[PDB]
Amino acid sequence: EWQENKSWNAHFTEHKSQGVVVLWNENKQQGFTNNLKRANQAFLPASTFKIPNSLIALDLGVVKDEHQVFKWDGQTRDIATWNRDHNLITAMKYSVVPVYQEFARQIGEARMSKMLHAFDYGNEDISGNVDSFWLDGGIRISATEQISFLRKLYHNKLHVSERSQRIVKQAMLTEANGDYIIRAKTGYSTRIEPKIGWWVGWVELDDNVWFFAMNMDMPTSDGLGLRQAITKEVLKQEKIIP
Ligand SMILES: COc1cccc(-c2cccc(C(=O)O)c2)c1
Repeated sequence: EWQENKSWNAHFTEHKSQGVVVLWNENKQQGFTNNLKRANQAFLPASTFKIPNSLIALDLGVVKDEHQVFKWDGQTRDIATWNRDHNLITAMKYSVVPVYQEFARQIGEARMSKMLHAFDYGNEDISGNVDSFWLDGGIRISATEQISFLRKLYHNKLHVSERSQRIVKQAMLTEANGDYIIRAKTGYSTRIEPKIGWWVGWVELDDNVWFFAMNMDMPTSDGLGLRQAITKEVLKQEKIIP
């Protein structure tokens, strides 16, 4: 079942922005959101696509393991952390597009398309350039569709090896303390309107897991921090985290 909680709209209209948060209680199998319509509106996945992209690269052998080094191609880009060597862990952490563009080129159109259908990922449409379709191509995914994909990953139910899924979930590690663990991936879509930010993942507790998927309008990069801050405010309000 689902439940709409418009009280959460304050967290967006307090920072003069608009967006949706979708929560899923795995134990109770119940969903919650501030906006049922936007929860089912499909956007470019942008860097959240590095989750499925990593899974495919690992399962096809394009990426041997999370230690394999992908050397900087020597082209200076405006993101300083991109102008250096990376492995899967750091490429995820710093959302290093050029590393994942190379993954996609080595994956190829046919295998990429085959895998996204097996994953039931979004509209499963890779139309556009194989090395940028998740930034300015035809692929689209909604917040509720992100949840369904993430739940499969959590339970090792995606049609790739258990090893591939374990490695990606390691690479998704974002925060951990004595109270909770967050595995998640940010996204920032700018090439097609509306410009949005993503944060998708889940919160591990001692005895339950809460999946989440949020997106919000992002007219400029100044508000990127609100992706995590708004999500955590919702989690705090629902007393999912202290
Ligand atoms: C043109 O590329 C841009 C433009 C503006 C920002 C980024 C960027 C890079 C790394 C992390 C993140 C992030 O979501 O925190 C954002 C990339």
